[PDB]
Amino acid sequence: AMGSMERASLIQKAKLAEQAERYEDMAAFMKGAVEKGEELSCEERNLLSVAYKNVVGGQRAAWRVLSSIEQKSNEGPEVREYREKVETELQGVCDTVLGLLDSHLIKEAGDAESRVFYLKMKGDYYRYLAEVATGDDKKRIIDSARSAYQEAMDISKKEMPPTNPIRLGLALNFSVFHYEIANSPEEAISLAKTTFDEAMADLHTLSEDSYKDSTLIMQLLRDNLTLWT
Amino acid sequence: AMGSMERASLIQKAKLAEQAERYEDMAAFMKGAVEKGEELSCEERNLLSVAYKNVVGGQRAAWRVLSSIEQKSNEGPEVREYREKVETELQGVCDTVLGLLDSHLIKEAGDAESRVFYLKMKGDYYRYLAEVATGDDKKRIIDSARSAYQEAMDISKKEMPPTNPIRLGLALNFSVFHYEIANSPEEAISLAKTTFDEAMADLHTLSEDSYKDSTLIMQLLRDNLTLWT
Amino acid sequence: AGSIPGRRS
Amino acid sequence: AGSIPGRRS
Ligand SMILES: *Cc1ccc(S(=O)(=O)N2CCN(CC(C)C)CC2)cc1
Ligand SMILES: *Cc1ccc(S(=O)(=O)N2CCN(CC(C)C)CC2)cc1
Ligand SMILES: [Ca+2]
Ligand SMILES: [Ca+2]
Repeated sequence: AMGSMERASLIQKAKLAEQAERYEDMAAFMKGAVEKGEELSCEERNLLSVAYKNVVGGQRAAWRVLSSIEQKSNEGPEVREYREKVETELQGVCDTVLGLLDSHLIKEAGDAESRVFYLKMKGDYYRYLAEVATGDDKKRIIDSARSAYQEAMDISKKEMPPTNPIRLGLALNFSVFHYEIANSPEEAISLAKTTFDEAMADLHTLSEDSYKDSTLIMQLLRDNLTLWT
Repeated sequence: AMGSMERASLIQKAKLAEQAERYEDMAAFMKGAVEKGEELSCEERNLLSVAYKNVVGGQRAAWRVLSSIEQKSNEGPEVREYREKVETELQGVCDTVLGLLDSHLIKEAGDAESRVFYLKMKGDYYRYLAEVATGDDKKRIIDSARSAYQEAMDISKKEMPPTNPIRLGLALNFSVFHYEIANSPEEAISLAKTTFDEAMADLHTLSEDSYKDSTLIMQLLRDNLTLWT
Repeated sequence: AGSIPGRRS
Repeated sequence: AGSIPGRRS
């Protein structure tokens, strides 16, 4: 649908849409930019991720409200029907993001920073699918999230310092996966603690600005550890 | 598009969409309910108004962000193009609401509470069109807002007490029209002051719950008077 | 200048 | 449990 707009114009409009808090538009501009077929820069990857995180974040919040109402009513068909409508929409957005990653962002990503970023996204969007999945479907979706996060972790531990913000955010989100999806709270706690401690020990190497970036995410790891222990 | 869903199911889903903060869905459910052709109850009128106020409120906020960026850049075509896209979308929503009021909510509204409510809506959505209009177009749109608000005012002063919350909100919004759209700040101030004073003098007649409802809107009139004087 | 918020039923 | 907020560029 964005095929007639220049790549650079899509990127410019995605930044405008962010400023206007128009995240559906932002995501559509960044989908158009990905579909131009060129690799994404660091800033462009962040625009893609921010756009879809906001879109799916609103869907997830609405799905949770509706799921809670539906569960209370099971203690007419309308609540279930509407929860199903929101759920299908959410699944469609996750499938769209996964399809961009598969066609062809991941396979073209050779540098560790890009490949880890995209594999973390792949884990995240399978995790959002897992949040709404029920049954054996849930098993295979969970394993797809796990496999994406694990490949990202393996690359990040070989190629990035322990304070790298992508490496830290990946570990944070994989720990949430373990706690909330995989029923592995001890694995979640161990990953968050090890990640925090290894980052702490590397802070001495950082500039003031990098220190701020890394310590921000470390505080999120600590916040989860405080909630989980 | 909602023609196959029962009226009562549309109403139920509009309430669920409000709880989920899904205001585009809420507006589409309430449009479907209006298009069933039956008059709306008080609660249903409020659902219709809340849904569209939230939809157009987000559009207006985005249009203002983009218009500000565009004005700074005039101190490529992308900012103007995207402001135009948001503007066209906003105009489409206002035209949809105006079309529901014209086909056929206003003509079927005989009681003062319903007729004033719908005419206040008509003034509001022409006012939102006026906010983005440029030139002679702006003149005729401004007059359409004024004419709707004036008819609502005339009915409200004959048929409702000065503390009625619809009468108060109508006067508040007409005063904003005078201040922000019609370049008549003195008319805005006089209307807000007279409305506030006549409501104050009628508060003694109200129950505790009605007192709370009326004084809330009176405080909004006072807040504007404080900003304008 | 604020109009009726009108965003919550 | 909070994941990366990730909502602001
Ligand atoms: C998964 C991920 C995406 C992006 C980053 S980041 O660009 O380095 N950045 C880190 C800081 N963060 C602030 C919030 C409040 C956590 C925003 C994103 C890191 C990991
Ligand atoms: C234009 C209008 C619509 C609805 C009302 S109301 O149903 O009486 N109600 C009054 C209180 N208000 C609270 C906010 C914070 C002003 C919500 C709507 C009145 C006028
Ligand atoms: Ca080109
Ligand atoms: Ca019927």
